[PDB]
This record gives sequence, structure tokens and C-alpha cells, in this order.
Amino acid sequence: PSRLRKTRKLRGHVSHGHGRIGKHRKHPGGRGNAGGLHHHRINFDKYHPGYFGKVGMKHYHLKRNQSFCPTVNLDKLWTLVSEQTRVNAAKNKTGAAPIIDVVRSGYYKVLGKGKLPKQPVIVKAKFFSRRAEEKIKSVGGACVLVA
Amino acid sequence: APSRNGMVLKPHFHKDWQRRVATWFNQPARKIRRRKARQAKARRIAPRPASGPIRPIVRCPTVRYHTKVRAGRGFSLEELRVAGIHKKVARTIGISVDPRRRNKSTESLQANVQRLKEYRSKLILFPRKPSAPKKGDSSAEELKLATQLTGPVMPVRNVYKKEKARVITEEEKNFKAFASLRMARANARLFGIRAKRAKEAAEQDVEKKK
RNA sequence: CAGUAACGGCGAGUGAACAGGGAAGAGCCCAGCGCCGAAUCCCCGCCCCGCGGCGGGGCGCGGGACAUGUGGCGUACGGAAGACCCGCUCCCCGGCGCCGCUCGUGGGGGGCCCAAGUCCUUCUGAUCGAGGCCCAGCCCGUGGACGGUGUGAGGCCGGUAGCGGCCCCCGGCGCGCCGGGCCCGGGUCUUCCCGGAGUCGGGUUGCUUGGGAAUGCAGCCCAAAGCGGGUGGUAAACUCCAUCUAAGGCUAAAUACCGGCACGAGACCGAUAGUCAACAAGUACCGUAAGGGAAAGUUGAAAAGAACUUUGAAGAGAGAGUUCAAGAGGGCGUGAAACCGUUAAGAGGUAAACGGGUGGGGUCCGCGCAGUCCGCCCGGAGGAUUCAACCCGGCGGCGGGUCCGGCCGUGUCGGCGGCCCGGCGGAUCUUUCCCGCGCGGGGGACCGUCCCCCGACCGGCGACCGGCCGCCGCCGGGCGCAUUUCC
RNA sequence: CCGACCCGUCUUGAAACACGGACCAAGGAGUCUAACACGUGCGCGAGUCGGGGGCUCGCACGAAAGCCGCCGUGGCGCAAUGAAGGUGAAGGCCGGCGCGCUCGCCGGCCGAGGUGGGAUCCCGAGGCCUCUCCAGUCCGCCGAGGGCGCACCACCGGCCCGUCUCGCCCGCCGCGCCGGGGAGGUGGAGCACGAGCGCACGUGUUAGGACCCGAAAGAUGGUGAACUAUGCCUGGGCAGGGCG
RNA sequence: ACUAAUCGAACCAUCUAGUAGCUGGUUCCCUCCGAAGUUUCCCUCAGGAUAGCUGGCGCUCUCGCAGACCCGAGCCACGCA
RNA sequence: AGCCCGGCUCGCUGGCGUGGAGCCGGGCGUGGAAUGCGAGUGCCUAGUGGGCCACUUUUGGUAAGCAGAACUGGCGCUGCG
RNA sequence: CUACGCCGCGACGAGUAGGAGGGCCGCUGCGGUGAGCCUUGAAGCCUAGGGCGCGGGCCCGGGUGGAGCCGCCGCAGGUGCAGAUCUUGGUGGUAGUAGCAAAUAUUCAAACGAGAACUUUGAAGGCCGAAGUGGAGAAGGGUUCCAUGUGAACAGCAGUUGA
RNA sequence: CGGCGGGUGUUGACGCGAUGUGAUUUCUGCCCAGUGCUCUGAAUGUCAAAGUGAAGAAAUUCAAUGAAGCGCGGGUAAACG
RNA sequence: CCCACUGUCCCUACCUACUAUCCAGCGAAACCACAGCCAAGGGAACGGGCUUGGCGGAAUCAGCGGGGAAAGAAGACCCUG
RNA sequence: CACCCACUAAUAGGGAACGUGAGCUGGGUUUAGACCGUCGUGAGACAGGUUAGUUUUACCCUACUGAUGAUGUGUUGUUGC
Ligand SMILES: [Mg+2]
Ligand SMILES: [Mg+2]
Ligand SMILES: [Mg+2]
Ligand SMILES: [Mg+2]
Ligand SMILES: [Mg+2]
Ligand SMILES: [Mg+2]
Ligand SMILES: [Mg+2]
Ligand SMILES: [Mg+2]
Ligand SMILES: [Mg+2]
Ligand SMILES: [Mg+2]
Ligand SMILES: [Mg+2]
Ligand SMILES: [Mg+2]
Ligand SMILES: [Mg+2]
Ligand SMILES: [Mg+2]
Ligand SMILES: [Mg+2]
Ligand SMILES: [Mg+2]
Ligand SMILES: [Mg+2]
Ligand SMILES: [Mg+2]
Ligand SMILES: [Mg+2]
Ligand SMILES: [Mg+2]
Ligand SMILES: [Mg+2]
Ligand SMILES: [Mg+2]
Ligand SMILES: [Mg+2]
Ligand SMILES: [Mg+2]
Ligand SMILES: [Mg+2]
Ligand SMILES: [Mg+2]
Ligand SMILES: [Mg+2]
Ligand SMILES: [Mg+2]
Ligand SMILES: [Mg+2]
Ligand SMILES: [Mg+2]
Ligand SMILES: [Mg+2]
Ligand SMILES: [Mg+2]
Ligand SMILES: [Mg+2]
Ligand SMILES: [Mg+2]
Ligand SMILES: [Mg+2]
Ligand SMILES: [Mg+2]
Ligand SMILES: [Mg+2]
Ligand SMILES: [Mg+2]
Ligand SMILES: [Mg+2]
Ligand SMILES: [Mg+2]
Ligand SMILES: [Mg+2]
Ligand SMILES: [Mg+2]
Ligand SMILES: [Mg+2]
Ligand SMILES: [Mg+2]
Ligand SMILES: [Mg+2]
Ligand SMILES: [Mg+2]
Ligand SMILES: [Mg+2]
Ligand SMILES: [Mg+2]
Ligand SMILES: [Mg+2]
Ligand SMILES: [Mg+2]
Ligand SMILES: [Mg+2]
Ligand SMILES: [Mg+2]
Ligand SMILES: [Mg+2]
Ligand SMILES: [Mg+2]
Ligand SMILES: [Mg+2]
Ligand SMILES: [Mg+2]
Ligand SMILES: [Mg+2]
Ligand SMILES: [Mg+2]
Ligand SMILES: [Mg+2]
Ligand SMILES: [Mg+2]
Ligand SMILES: [Mg+2]
Ligand SMILES: [Mg+2]
Ligand SMILES: [Mg+2]
Ligand SMILES: [Mg+2]
Ligand SMILES: [Mg+2]
Repeated sequence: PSRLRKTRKLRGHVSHGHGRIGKHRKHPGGRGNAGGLHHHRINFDKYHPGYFGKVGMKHYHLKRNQSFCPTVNLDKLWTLVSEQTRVNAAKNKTGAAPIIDVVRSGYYKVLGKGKLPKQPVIVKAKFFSRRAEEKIKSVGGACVLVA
Repeated sequence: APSRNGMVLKPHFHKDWQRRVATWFNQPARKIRRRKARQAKARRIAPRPASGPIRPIVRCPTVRYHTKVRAGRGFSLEELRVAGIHKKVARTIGISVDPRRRNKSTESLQANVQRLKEYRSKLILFPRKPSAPKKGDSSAEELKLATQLTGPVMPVRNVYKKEKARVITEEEKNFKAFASLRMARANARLFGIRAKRAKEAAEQDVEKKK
């Protein structure tokens, strides 16, 4: 809605909100990111440090699918199965533990943030972190790998 | 000119973009035209399935998608051969074929040949001359049981084998997943240089006594 | 994917691809190696069947092309020839007659048609306006889009709706026949046969690309191989692996469309706007030329476009006349401002003009011109149902242990009640009863939400309602007909 | 009668001998797209979003609206850190043990620590009542103190990744130039029970013609020797006298 | 000098709405708040970035909200200048 | 966030129960000058970045309605006597 | 007591550049709504008419006009002018002014005609003076040539004349 | 732009092409250090690509060789001066 | 520089033609914030307007060139970009 | 400015946008042509010399010069202050 904007309130004011002294001119200072090392250097250094120069190794023909490896944490681990699964395991008399397949749920690596409920579980994952494996063992479970 | 904090932006509007702007006001008309063409094609091939030939079960290539499975271009010649279908009759009876696809694994091979045999069991074939039914089908199963199929023929569907809960054994409990992964990475990294060092050690060993 | 990998005085800036999901989906042919008595093709005469894009069939000791290679088989998915076994499985082409009539209901094109007020009374210059048309309401409506008509019209007219009608022409679909072609397909074994060169590749140069010790293209020089060659995004040697098979060819669909033909529409513009062009506009005109390029819409319903008389040489006037209107008179709807003429009022030697405060005059306004009203009460003189209170009926408001239902919310039980006789889900267990190798798809059980259900208790009648009573209020009709009530 | 210079504009300063403005009518200048950032509104919420496609008499409206869910592919968010190979965010108490050596093995609990502030909430001795009392029944108000402490702030611990220093253990189908762990500093756009996603609106910045009008120029492709400059071809023309 | 009234590089059309830190203009009303011409850096000195000065949006708290008319019944807020 | 009592931790320091720091309990309000005022905090942000003048201080200059600084006020942005 | 309402008390009020809020200020179009208005007169325009609002502006009376228009709730903008040596169009003062002064020159009578300084005829006085103000061509123009008629406009006065 | 393309040139040193000075008369002095131009390559210094040789597993690296030009050496002022 | 010659001059006058002038007809343009009498003051330091004073009398004609820092042109000098 | 001749009573000094260009003139400076000297490699430069080089408009307002008129005295005239 153009009726809600400043231009409707600036009718009758000669400078249209841009000043009488400095005016509104075409491109004072340059176009785009001009003079980022010469006369906009303070702004670039203050708000975008690291902008100038190269760091690291370049790598031609990067394929993101190769490095595709989504991660899941142990606190969200039990959300990948149904609630029926967890309650049945908790109330189960025998020591049978359910299997959680994070590759089936769409994750490749299990990370160790959080804590687990005190009940065993088998976790199938491509990769495990050290603390995630330690916690899964700590709750009496097992970590088994898949390819 | 930058103004206080902000993102350094790089618009790609330096190249006279307004001469090449594609509007989409013909999108609803295009959808209507495509739907009319689909309906006309489905009418033209009256009992044949509207979506077209059956497609093979095909695993997706890269490591991001190899867990999924989808529909391919056509059945491979090895699949057709072991299913007993001629590669020039398959396209006549509505089987898409792909001469350039290979079968690396017997599992995928057998999956696709069971798919082909299921399609052949579900196929109804009309004789060329209706008054002379030579080898197509019985008239009882094609008088009213013939019907144009809507949607892809036998759609390719991802299936998950559900594992029941089981008792964790001590061997599984004593498996070391992180250590095994780290050692596997180290072995794959150092396999070649270890072999080179063994080579040089053997070369010195065979001449140590001289 | 992705403003990403990358390129870039690594500055400004530039910048793809693979995988994934879809729209569409369709595959193939030579050269070469070979086999087959050149099997091949064009042209010219003759005859027959056709015409409608010139073909079919036959004939020629008729010409020519062609062994410096035509045709059939055959192409990297291998191919061929022999044997052995098995299956005869049914091709395309142009007519004769007619269906299903071609199909989201004609396939297309062209033509002619199809509902209902000009009803009564009125307004008007004319109305399409206004009021009305008992029966639930003028008439039609599968038609109330639009346009025209002297306003503003569903019913006056054209149209509009309709798997509405009729006529003419054209085109693709099945059957029986017609003319003729049309020639064997699969599996196993054996024996054979297999490929595109000044090209690849390399150097260098120039351009290009995101392609970075060089992505692509090209020039020059060098110049291949055959278990070879190319690619494997960092130059090189060795090595393994993967992947394709270049240097010959065709191929629909999805996609693009500011020119063209024909349409439909719009929260667009409305004659200095919108195309330059609403109009005898790429016109008039300008320039030697290339080229530049306007301005310009509107009388009225109908010309009914002012007969006639009169002054003037005429332009132009005065009368008259048409019209609802010429205070609409052929650049004529309306007709602003600037500017000007005349009339009227006022004023005027510090240029006008302006702010504040008064005063004078003037034009208008106030129905100004004997100045409001209205509630109660008192007094006077008149009218009239009826005033209160009772009776009957109607209808409401509120209250009621739920008086009685209807129920309602949360739970609560047996679940009789549902995988046949209620559902939908579950990353929960199973045939240890069922059809695919000791290997699926079903069917069960359980769980969770459910569904209506038979009933009960718990809290409530609630803003979810009814029937009864009780009270109150209003209304209608009786009686009450005068110290009441009202005007 | 008193007051009163002509507006606009740039400017330290305009009535200016500074510029524009004779008058009137109509036109006339911060727009749209994309991308960000923050604020506000709405829906859903560890999710969110069908925008591309498809399905629905295909079409007056309708090019709309509705639907998909084994169309959620995908985008953004839910994890960071390192050039990279890679790695990748839970602690506190009571204990029995080596040797509880600043540390190794388990149990039970609890489940992101602690300090200081901290809206709000909770308890509360004691007070406020009547015609009065010796005698308690029900609830209301004030209330000194005390307690649990939201968000947020400051600080101290802890955890993850990179990198240094120190040092000792542990693991094995590969005993290795293998793998893992500890303590103390330090680098991080981190963790420490999520806040995002989509849509709309506003403001600001930017790229685009970019609020409107404005160069001197540069480039591409064409038209001109009817004027003139010069060469060539073919024509035409230039009284009367002097010197000699 | 001259090259069609154009010549220290003709004319025409297009790229082109070329760029401009420079000049000019920039359209209704009321209400509230209200500046700077200074610091640092810049081939910067007629310009920008940066801090300062401004506005808007808030949020976190603090005093009490008193007696229905009336009627207080040593000690009187976090903090700031 | 002060003062005063105890106690605990330390791998720092060390004759020492030393020193220092931290931590944990407890007790003290006459709230430890005057005066005034309600404070704290975050985000986004325009304009500006030519100034000029006066008292006083002050540099260059013979001086300047000159050029340059300090302090406060003003004009700019402001009418009124 | 339109709670987006109503009421009370206290203090305060300058303002460029700039920022924000409110607008029952205004323009055009769209979705709703007003059983809205209108040929018994819409829009527009004019007005010494009556008023309202701080203001932007608005309402009403009278006239002209002759067919459409507005309020309210939302929505959307090519949405408000005194300026830009602004664009287009129109109109003033200047101003009945500058001016209609290069190349010697006209006069008399008559005719036609409404009308004669300019037309035609006659008479007179002059000029070009054969390198012409004469007679004919090229280029260029294109019907200007000729006759008849007209008197609008044009021939910078006029015209009975005219390219 | 290009073609063994074209102009001088239907030409040939009494000719074409490039310069300076400016009739006649009388004269036109000194300077080759500088910058130009030109002549000679003489052992010659430097000197690209290609080619040659060596080291290496190759990419590559090194070495030898030495075109014009520049350096070295003469001439020239009616060349600039 | 000299001779001659003369209105170049002392030092101006007179005459002629065409204008200008007045009239009949016809009839522009430049320019224009509003306008148009001065002295001084202050002021963007040279006012038509403002302050203080002088004063001010319709409508015009022919001239005139003091002013309107008159008009003509977005200074061509100078500086900046 | 200067200097000299001569006369003279004396041959004083100045202002008025360094009075006065829509008053003139155009000799000088100060465009474009050209020559010399010096400077510069060069283009070119020189408060160095020299030569040739378009001087536009008033009809408006005022000022001034003249020319009619205007207000009031009833009209009108003469003579006057
Ligand atoms: Mg303002
Ligand atoms: Mg400035
Ligand atoms: Mg992204
Ligand atoms: Mg590019
Ligand atoms: Mg598809
Ligand atoms: Mg052959
Ligand atoms: Mg009809
Ligand atoms: Mg009609
Ligand atoms: Mg109609
Ligand atoms: Mg029809
Ligand atoms: Mg590599
Ligand atoms: Mg137009
Ligand atoms: Mg109009
Ligand atoms: Mg006339
Ligand atoms: Mg009329
Ligand atoms: Mg008219
Ligand atoms: Mg008048
Ligand atoms: Mg200005
Ligand atoms: Mg100044
Ligand atoms: Mg001003
Ligand atoms: Mg002045
Ligand atoms: Mg000036
Ligand atoms: Mg200016
Ligand atoms: Mg002007
Ligand atoms: Mg103007
Ligand atoms: Mg306007
Ligand atoms: Mg849709
Ligand atoms: Mg996904
Ligand atoms: Mg910390
Ligand atoms: Mg910002
Ligand atoms: Mg522009
Ligand atoms: Mg331009
Ligand atoms: Mg250039
Ligand atoms: Mg010529
Ligand atoms: Mg710099
Ligand atoms: Mg300026
Ligand atoms: Mg400054
Ligand atoms: Mg000073
Ligand atoms: Mg200022
Ligand atoms: Mg101030
Ligand atoms: Mg003031
Ligand atoms: Mg005040
Ligand atoms: Mg104010
Ligand atoms: Mg506009
Ligand atoms: Mg205007
Ligand atoms: Mg303005
Ligand atoms: Mg005159
Ligand atoms: Mg004259
Ligand atoms: Mg003569
Ligand atoms: Mg002649
Ligand atoms: Mg003639
Ligand atoms: Mg005339
Ligand atoms: Mg010569
Ligand atoms: Mg050499
Ligand atoms: Mg010599
Ligand atoms: Mg004066
Ligand atoms: Mg200028
Ligand atoms: Mg200029
Ligand atoms: Mg002077
Ligand atoms: Mg003068
Ligand atoms: Mg002059
Ligand atoms: Mg001169
Ligand atoms: Mg000169
Ligand atoms: Mg001369
Ligand atoms: Mg005159």
C-alpha cells in the first residue's frame, strides 16, 4: 500500500527528507561495495572483519553429496521411534531392547549432546561419537555400525 | 555506500537483466494445456496404462541417496533375458528397456526380475484380430476386467525391514564403535605406506647377510 | 543444488555442474567386416486402373547410372553361417457399404433458426423512469452476459442458455471383399566376423569458460595406436581399478515466441492520457539524403440545418420559423482561469497589495417585527370511552427439591456389543492356521485414539431445550358507566 | 490608526545591485523488482513452508478457490569448530576400594552448576472489627521478618572444536610412524532443556534508468562533393588605350 | 582552411533514460520531539565511511495507587547529578 | 557490594598455626554531608560533517568587518520589548 | 459506559535540516454495504447567498447544465504544485507603438463599378538607354500558360486587379 | 582487411619520390662532444623462439651455441642543433 | 618628413534629398517578481521598497541617453571536477 | 605619468563605480593570422618587441529637456501680485 508510506507525508516539503545542504545525489561514495579498502575501510573493518584475502586450500569440483552426513543427538534419539516402542521397552519384563535405525530416520552420525533415559537400546548408525557411544553403553545399550 | 551494520550484498543486476525477464502469467494456462494433453493421450491409448510403461526398481547413485530407491529408465537386458522376455517384444507389451544399464548385483537383478514377472502375471493382452483370439488372453478376463490404469504402473516404494526388539548380547556390548571407526580410518590411510615399508624391510632382510 | 564449488588489480564483481523431485518420454540407421549370378536405381516410349498433390501393375534383344560398389541381411544392446529343439504364431498399403456415429457429451468449418409485458395508471421532448398486476404473489428463466432502441430494458430487437433443431461440406477411426505386394521367428551348441585418420593426441598462439600448471574453440607445427583410445576438475612417472567407444547420420513430446492470422479478457489509460497515430497518420510537413514527423473526437432524438419579410454591394444584422433547448445555428455537448468590452456601486496626490482593530455604506439572510415551549398542580366550562378492582383467553419474564422428560460435561464399570456384526492409526507382537526361497505378500493378536451403544453414579439445567406448577407483567374480550379515567 | 521590503533557493549571512519567476489552464518528480537488516501483526511451532508439479463439469466470476502427504524432493531452522584430514557439546551428592595419590573401577539417586541482584508468588509473629466482657467458633485487610525465585544483568565454574605446554595410562582379529584418554593456558560467528519457519506491513541500505531534468564525450552502422577544396573530361568568355 | 548556414574531426539513427562527488526543482493539513558544521581514516579538501549530536520503537524496574464523602496512622524508594 | 565475629579450601606464598585470595555460616540500619531529581537498558535510525558572532584568554600581522585557537553563551534554527 | 468510550487533576506549548503520530483532509479505481441519490434533474461549472472546522477541507441555497454520482468498512495507486532559463496550449502590458524611407516621378480626363491615389483607355511628363527595366533559351519550377467568372481568405495600404 | 592486389607508371635517374631555403648580386665561417641518420662486421659483450647435449622416472632443470637489435668502431651540420 | 590641398580643426553656419514628425490604412518584437522621485543611515559593506528626513497632483507628446549595478549568453578570463 | 616650446593673472591639486563605451573612438592591454629574440626535444610559452584584427539594442519606467493640459475660483476674458 503506497498510502501508508513516507512519500505521502513528504508532499509540500521541498527536500523530500533528504536535506537542503547535502541533497540527494546519484552515487556519493561510489556504487555497490566500492572503496572497501580506501574510503569505506572503517565500515568494512568494523562490521566485516576477514573480508579481504585468501585463507585455506581451494578444492575444485566440490560435491556436497560426498560429504553429506546429517547428525542427531542423544537427547532427540528416542524421538525417531514411536511412543509405543519406548513404553513397551520400559514396561518389558525381559531385557529385550528396541533397535533405533537413524539411517532409516535420515541421520548418519549420532552425536552425544544430552542424556539418555535409563533403559537399554540398540542404535544402528554409520558413525558414532566417542561420548555418544559412552552414554549408550552407560545406559546398558549397544552401538552397532552400518555401511 | 555501507550504512552501519549490514550484510555485504552482491546483486547480479549489472547485466541488463530487464531484457530477459521470464514472467509466469501463462503458468495456469500451461497447466491446463498439459492436463488436456494428458487426457487426450490417455484416451488415445484406451486400455493401456495412462502413465506409460513399467519402470525398473533403481537405487539412487551417491552416498547421500543410496538408502532411497526410485524408478529407472528401463529394464536392463540381463533382467529381460533371465525373465525370458525378448528385448524387442518388451516395448511392444509395455515394458521400458534400457540397453546401457548394467547389473552389478544379484539382489537388484532379482528384484527387477520379480517385478517383471509380476507385471507379466498382471498383464492382459488383446488379440490382434478380436474375432481370432490366437494367444493373447481369454475373453472372460478382458471383457470387463480390462481397465485403463491411473498412476505409475506398480509404483516403486521404499520398504523398511522392521527388526523386533532383542536381548543385547555381551559381544555387542563389548564392541567398540568409535575405536573401530578410528582404526578403520587409520588403516585405510596408512595401508599403502605400510606396504612400502614392508617392501623395503624385506629387501634389506634378503641381503642382511653379506 | 546455489549466489554454492570456482574465477577475480582474489578488488569491483562474476559464477556453473552432479546427485534429488517433477513435465515429457522413443528410439534408431549407415560406412566398415562379410554373403547373395548388381540382387539395385533413374529416364524414355506402349497398354490398363486412376487423376486431382500424379501413383499402381505389366511390356520394351528401349537408353543410362553402377564392380572407382547399387540393393537385401547387419551395427557394438554384439552380428553372421551351420546344425539340434520348439513355435506358424498374421504385416502394412489404397477403395467399396454401414455402424460405434469422431465423444466432457459435433471431430472440424459454413449457413438459417428457437422464452417471456411494449399490459393498467402516470413523469417526459422521447422514455428503457415511478406506482400496480388476487391466487404467494404479471410472464419467462438451463436464458437476470452484452449491445441497440429519442433515459436508466431479463420480457421492443439482435443475441444470451440449452448432451437445442435443420441444411451444406470436409477429415481419422472396425467389419466382409477388392488390387497387389509380404516372408520364418525363438532358444542351445559349434565355427567365423567385428569398426569412422591430417583424426586423436602433443607443443605453441589467440579468443572463450566458474574450469583454476590451461573448460571449450580455432590457426600453425608435430603427428598416432589397437589387450588400443578417451575420461576419472593439480602438472609428472609407475601401478591397479572404474567408465565409455570419438573422429559418419536421422529422430516426436515436454520448451521458446514484443513479427503474422483469428479470438477472449483486464482492480490499465481516457483525447496534453493511452501506440507517433480514437480522425483522409507513418498522413501533412521538413531535409539532397540517410532520416525526422505532428496537430486534429463531441449540434441535435430526429436536419426538423432557419422558409418568408426587411437594410446593406456583400460580409453581416432585425423580425419570423424548427426544437425541450439555438442562452445546441455545420470546428455547433459543457464552457473555467488569464485577458478584454459595457453597465452598476465605491474610491483615488506618498505604486499597488497585505496583517490587526473599528466605523460608514451596500447586497442578502433571519416568515425578526409584540416573541417560545412543556411536566405537574389549582380554578372554570365541555366531551367521551370506560378508571381501579374482578372473570375468561393469549403471550412473555423469573423460580422450582429435576417437580417430569430431554439432556449436557467430566470421569466409570461389563464391554453384549467392531477387523464377518462400525472406523482410523502404531518403528507393538505373530503364520509357529495362508499362495513367493530353510526367504515375501496376507490374515490374526495387542496397543492408542474412536465410533455409536446398552445402563449407573458424580456436578448443572447452564447463555441446549420442552411439559407442569408458583409468582409477576403485558395484551384482547366481558363486567365495572361515574367524587374514577382520559381528551 | 498601528504594523507591514518579494517569493523560491544556495548560503555564516537575501529585501538585495545574487539567481529563477509577465499571466492563466492542464501535465510534472523517492516508483517497481530483487536481496538483505531490524521493528510490528498473523498462523503453526522443533518444526515450518507446496512457491514447482499433479488431481478436481477446464474456462461467467474461475488465470480464482479447494485438495495431495509414499508429492516435504527441497529451502530455512534443529551444531559447532578447523585451511584440512577430521572431531563434535551433562553434571552434582553419598559411598564403600588401589594409595579416594587432585586420580582409576561400580552402585544409588537427582538431571545443565553456583554467587549477588531480581517483577511475581508463598509462609508469616503481631495488628484492624461490633453494646461490653472471662469463652472459641468461620472466613477479610495491614503486616516486621522469612522462603521459592521468571526474564534479564554482572561474576565464578563446567562442556564441544582449533592450537600450545606438561605427563601418565588404556584398547586390539590389524602391535602399529595404530587408536583413545588426562591436566594447565589460549583462538571460536559455540553448548549450558531449543525459536524457528511462512505470510503481511513499515523503515533503512544496496543493484537496477532508480526522485525528476541536465553534459563535454565514447562506440556501432549508414547518408552526403546541389556549397565548398582539389584532379580529370567537354564547352563558353574576357571594351578601349599606354610602353614598345 | 573547406568537406550542404555544422569542422581542432560533418550529418543521421542506435548503444542511450550513457555517467555526474556539480547546478535547478521536488506537490495536503495539524500535533509531538528536534540537530550539525566536530573526532579518526580515505588520491580526501564542493564527497564519503566512522564516532558524536537526533528521532522512533520499546523493555526492566522504582514511589504509591488507599479509605464508598470524610479520615496519616530513630524510621520513611532502586538510583542519579 | 559496609563493618565486626567465627570456620573452611588452595597445586600460589612460606621459619611459623606465615601471607594472600576465595568460599561458608552469624551478628550489627542512627541507611553514616547539603541540595535536587524517578532511574536502568536494548534495537533501528535520519540530517549533518562549508559555519559565523560577542565577553574574557590568546597566536600571526602595522592593522583589518583579516587569518588561527581556548571557554561559555548566542545567531544559524528565533519571533517579541 | 461508540470501554478504540466517558470523566477528573496537574504541568507544559519557539523551531530550520530531520524523525514520528493523527487526519470524520483530498483524488482515481476494486471488493462489500447504504432496500443510498438521480430526467419532479447526476457530474462539472458560476455565485455581493447561509454556515461548519485550528487547518487540510466540507455541507447547504441560487443559477447554468443535461446522465450519471456519492457516504461508510476494507483494498490498490501513474494520488495533492507557484516555482525546475520546467512541457504543451492560451492570453496580456509593451502598443495602435517600432515601423510600411536602397535603385529621380508622377499628373489630367473618361469608362466600368456600391466603392478608384493604385484597374483599363486616351493625353502629358519621366525612367531603363542595345553590357536594357528589351527579345529568346539551358538548369530548376510544374500548369504558374490562355479565356471566363468571384471578391471570403492571400497579394504586410488598397484593388473593379492578380503568378 | 584481403589477392605478388593497387598509385607514381602510357614512367626509368635531364625520371619519380622526400625535404629545407626562397628571384638576381655577394657570401654562406668553426664544431661530429649530445641527439639523430648512415657505413663495417673484425676477434667481438649482451641477445628470444626453435634446434643440440647432459642430469632425472618424467614433468623439469642445467649447459653449450649466438639472428636482428643494442653495445664496440668510422662518416655526416644547405641533419637537429 | 616635405610640397600641394583642403571644414580634420580654430568654429561653427547654411542648403538639398530621404526620414524622423502629424494624419488615413496596416501593424510586430525584445523584455516584464511587483514596480518605478530623492538625501543619509543601517544592510550580503553602492536601495525603487526598509528607518529618519526632503516631500508627493490626473492623462499625455517630441526628444534624451544619468540610472533601472537595463537587455542580449547557465562568464570564453581565473579556480575546482 | 613625463618632458620641452610658447603665451599667461595663473597655467593648483583632486572626487563623482580609478565619473562618463545602448555617448564616441579603438591607439594600448586581452582571442583566433603572422614575424623576431629568449626558453622548450616537442606541442608550445614569454607584465619581451612587432603587424592585421565585426564595438550590437531604447519604442518601456524614471531622471532631465522642452510641449499640451489638469485641480479649485459659477462660465469666460483682460490686467496684475
Ligand atoms: Mg520540516
Ligand atoms: Mg557540504
Ligand atoms: Mg542456501
Ligand atoms: Mg561473464
Ligand atoms: Mg512423468
Ligand atoms: Mg553393401
Ligand atoms: Mg427475443
Ligand atoms: Mg440501453
Ligand atoms: Mg437491455
Ligand atoms: Mg446458440
Ligand atoms: Mg589428480
Ligand atoms: Mg495523443
Ligand atoms: Mg478534454
Ligand atoms: Mg468581408
Ligand atoms: Mg440548455
Ligand atoms: Mg458550445
Ligand atoms: Mg467586468
Ligand atoms: Mg539558488
Ligand atoms: Mg558567500
Ligand atoms: Mg530570499
Ligand atoms: Mg546590494
Ligand atoms: Mg547579475
Ligand atoms: Mg546560481
Ligand atoms: Mg527573468
Ligand atoms: Mg517560465
Ligand atoms: Mg495540476
Ligand atoms: Mg490453485
Ligand atoms: Mg529431505
Ligand atoms: Mg564462564
Ligand atoms: Mg540498516
Ligand atoms: Mg534519470
Ligand atoms: Mg542524458
Ligand atoms: Mg574513452
Ligand atoms: Mg561539383
Ligand atoms: Mg589511498
Ligand atoms: Mg554548493
Ligand atoms: Mg570544515
Ligand atoms: Mg576569526
Ligand atoms: Mg544553513
Ligand atoms: Mg537551538
Ligand atoms: Mg531569539
Ligand atoms: Mg509557555
Ligand atoms: Mg512546536
Ligand atoms: Mg505523479
Ligand atoms: Mg502551474
Ligand atoms: Mg515549492
Ligand atoms: Mg509610426
Ligand atoms: Mg517610414
Ligand atoms: Mg535616359
Ligand atoms: Mg533578358
Ligand atoms: Mg496569367
Ligand atoms: Mg492588403
Ligand atoms: Mg623549392
Ligand atoms: Mg649479433
Ligand atoms: Mg666536415
Ligand atoms: Mg538613494
Ligand atoms: Mg556557470
Ligand atoms: Mg558556460
Ligand atoms: Mg572608470
Ligand atoms: Mg553609460
Ligand atoms: Mg559600446
Ligand atoms: Mg587595435
Ligand atoms: Mg594574435
Ligand atoms: Mg586589414
Ligand atoms: Mg516616434
